[PDB]
Amino acid sequence: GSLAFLPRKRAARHRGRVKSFPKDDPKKPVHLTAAMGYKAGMTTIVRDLDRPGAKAHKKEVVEAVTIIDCPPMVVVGLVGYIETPRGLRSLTTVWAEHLSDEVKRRFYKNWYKSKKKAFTKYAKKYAENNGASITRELERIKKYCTVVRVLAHTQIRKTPLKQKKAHLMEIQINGGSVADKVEFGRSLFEKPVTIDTIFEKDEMIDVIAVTKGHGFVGVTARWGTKQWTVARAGQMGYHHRTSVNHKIYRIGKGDDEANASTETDLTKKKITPMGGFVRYGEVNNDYVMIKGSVPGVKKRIMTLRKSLFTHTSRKALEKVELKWIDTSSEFGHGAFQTAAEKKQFMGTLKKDLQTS
Amino acid sequence: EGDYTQYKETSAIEFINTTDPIAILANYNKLSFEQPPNGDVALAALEKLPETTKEIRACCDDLKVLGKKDFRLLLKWRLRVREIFGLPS
Amino acid sequence: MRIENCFFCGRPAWPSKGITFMRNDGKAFRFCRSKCHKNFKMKRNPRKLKWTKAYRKNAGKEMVVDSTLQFAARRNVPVRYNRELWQKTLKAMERISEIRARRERVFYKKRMAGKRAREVAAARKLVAENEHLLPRLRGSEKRRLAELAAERGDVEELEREELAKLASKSKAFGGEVRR
Amino acid sequence: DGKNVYDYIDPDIDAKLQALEEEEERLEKEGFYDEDEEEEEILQKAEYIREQHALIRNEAKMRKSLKNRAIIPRKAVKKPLSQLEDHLDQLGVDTEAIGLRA
RNA sequence: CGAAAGGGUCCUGUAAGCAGUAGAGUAGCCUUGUUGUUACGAUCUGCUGAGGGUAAGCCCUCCUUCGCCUAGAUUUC
RNA sequence: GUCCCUACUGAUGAACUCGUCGCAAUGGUAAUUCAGCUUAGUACGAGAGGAACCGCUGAUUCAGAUAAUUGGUUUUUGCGGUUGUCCGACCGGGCAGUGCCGCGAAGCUACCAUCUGCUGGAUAAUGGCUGAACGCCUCUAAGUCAGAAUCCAUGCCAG
RNA sequence: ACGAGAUUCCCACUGUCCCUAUCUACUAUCUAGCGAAACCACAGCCAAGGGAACGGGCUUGGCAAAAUCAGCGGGGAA
Ligand SMILES: [Zn+2]
Repeated sequence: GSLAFLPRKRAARHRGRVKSFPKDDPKKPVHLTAAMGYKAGMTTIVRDLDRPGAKAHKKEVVEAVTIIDCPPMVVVGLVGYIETPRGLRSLTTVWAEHLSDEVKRRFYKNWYKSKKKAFTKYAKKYAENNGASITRELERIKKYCTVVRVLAHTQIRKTPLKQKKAHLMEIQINGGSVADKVEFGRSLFEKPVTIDTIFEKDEMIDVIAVTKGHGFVGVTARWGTKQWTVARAGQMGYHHRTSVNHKIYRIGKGDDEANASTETDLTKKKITPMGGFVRYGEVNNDYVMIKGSVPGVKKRIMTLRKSLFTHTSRKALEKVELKWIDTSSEFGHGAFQTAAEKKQFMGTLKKDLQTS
Repeated sequence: EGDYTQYKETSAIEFINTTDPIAILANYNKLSFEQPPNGDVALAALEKLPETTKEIRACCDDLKVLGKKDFRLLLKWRLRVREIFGLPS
Repeated sequence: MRIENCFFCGRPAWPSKGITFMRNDGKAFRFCRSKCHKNFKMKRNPRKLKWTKAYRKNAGKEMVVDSTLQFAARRNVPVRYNRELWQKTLKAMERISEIRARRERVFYKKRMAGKRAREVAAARKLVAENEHLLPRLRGSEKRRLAELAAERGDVEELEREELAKLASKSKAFGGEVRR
Repeated sequence: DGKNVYDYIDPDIDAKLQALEEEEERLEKEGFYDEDEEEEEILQKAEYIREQHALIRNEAKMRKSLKNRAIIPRKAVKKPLSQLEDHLDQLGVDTEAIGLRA
């Protein structure tokens, strides 16, 4: 096996941390870096390839893509860091007024029995002429910090998940003066940020998630067998992984009602498979169609971040043209893309006449 | 050697008249009812018979996809036609 | 990029579905799933299996003569591209589809034409032979209804109303054993 | 919608489509697409008879046992008056007769 | 939130029963049957892509029905 | 012809009020080889023959993931068929430590399937610049440029 | 000619292997009750040095944080 992933222990957290944001210079415009989504499943697409020099040039190729449900994130805070001889240090963070119930659920282990008063005194700071305190923290970030990050949380009431406790993370603000990005973060308070604004089509991203667990496994399946360097039994899976160079093929809007339609096939259909995504449900929000496979089980929190370096391949900066998107059922050997297509093929049934 | 393209066809009368019906069924792809360049009267008779149903014509078109019941049905239909046509047995 | 049809069952075979078998005679067989592929390797007859289009067409369960189903066929002579032609073709297809289903609905009703006549005829036989299992009120109910009719002053109509109301409105097994 | 556009592409399709529309109006004309209490009470009674048959079978399946068990004869066991009074009442029999036997 | 139910999606492959002389075959009635009848009758066909199963690690619920709820115990600057 | 401690791999954990978001000392570290297109039948060559840098596309080995699709697996004992024996026959079923056979979702898996594998500084051999030693000369003495799959870090894993 | 005799060759089959994957039952695991034995100077981290190729206690470095659960087989003359 590989000694670069040697401490094969369970991840300390279920969310997964970025661990590196792309290097910042003030010349680029102000932008965000990362976002969160929920893994929905996989589907098959047909792509009109435009790869000069390849055997499949000017031909149709069938590829596997993964769907990540991406409801808009709400910006509810701002954090500032300073450079020290001991690394980066958090100087102060400025929260927004009027936090939602979901983001407060993250702060509690027993939300149902609690007297929900998180940030109750902090809200009075805004509205009781202690706005000097809020501005003093904002000015402190401007004149002392070198990196400013945004606290954004998901909206899982839109996600078909039984979990009600949202997910917080810090997203770095890159490309600008420290003063410019602080005004950027304050203006984003209490506001939803959509995925098509953070990323876009035919760009290559990195995804961070915790892998599927397998429990106690022996040497045959853990280390791949035909001291610290000797294969042993232990935990396999549930490991933090950072996969890079995954191309976004499509960003769906959710309100389009024709998300899975292309310029080639004129079928008004959404991305959700016939009968729903197996073990997940229906994607009713913005979604990111990522090529290939991505670490994590279905309905697992998914961390999307930008590439740390400018790309060196023609796989990037190449246009992606879609011909057809599969929507047939994943619960079996499906053969119908729409409910209408099934009824047209089989005619009318005994129950159809009895009801009518 | 010589049987390239891995395809062979005969006429239906040949299957009727042969002494080894099993050999023709096991070694050929299609039993054709196409009127010969000259014009076979037996093909006209065998095509118009009521014994040869739609199922019989389906099996003759594709011999390599047939099973036990289909092959027996072909042999039975051969015997019935031979009785009509006056062949020995 | 085309929607193919299964060789065994005729279901819509979409890209990256099923498996294709290439025969030495130079013929390709397309299957939509492993169910059809495995039946083909076992040399079953799709015309005999009842879940296939081959059986349904040959058994009279599907319409095989119609003006609508002749509109679609495989084209071996390409037609030069024409934006107007393609746009009206799409509108023609939509019109064709709703005419087909709204012709297929009549086909099914014609197949099941005489079904209620058989159901009532069988129901008439069952009641005629099992008249003792019909609702029959209760002995206590008849007495209590008779006194109520006497107090009111139409016992037959009152009984019929009681009979209907109970029929409009299950027995358990065993019961409590006293401790 | 589950169809191949290239399959339907054909010049002079306007004439074919126009002909199909004439066929639809004619078929709508002569009546090819027209949809056409004693029977209801007979069917309802038939379902009641079938339901009673199922309940009787369920009662028999309740007592049967899987493989040939020795049973108590009916004459040997003794039965309460409440069960006999109830069952006779469901069958439509007056209670006035019973009550003094035992 | 939970249990049912309805719908969808998948799996199998056409349920029990009833009916048609379609039906090989088995037998009686009277007297010859050129079309005599009466019963049983394996099988075939129709009702019937029906019936059965469907989350247990599938999907949805507009009042689809029924029920549960602000606990009780310990510890903590 | 004499089941324990430790090491290693994983999992919990008292004290610091509980929780949320982070930093990164330190430890480990990862990618590899070949081919094809273009350059080009060009430079070179009497002929026979016949390259390379830049650019583009795949494949081998290794590593980390993933289940749309394909295949495998079946106690879904889900549906169907069938053998022996039994519940008086039918229906519906029991037993044969899952009777046998066919299909079979879900789950798990397969270079039998699919996806991904990233950039700065300093050097070794060596090639140089200015220039003493040594009135010539010298890449070295002071100073200094470049340069290997090397070294150290980033990206990556743990905290 | 004969032989549960041996060998070679030919046809057929096979998870033996390329290269593994899946499934079932009993364990392994946790609980209630019951409940031993082997063995035991005292202990138990590594490196270099400790003339008698001998170290476990010395030297002098690396270091070094309570209490635990599961896996293993590395160590305890002629
Ligand atoms: Zn098929």
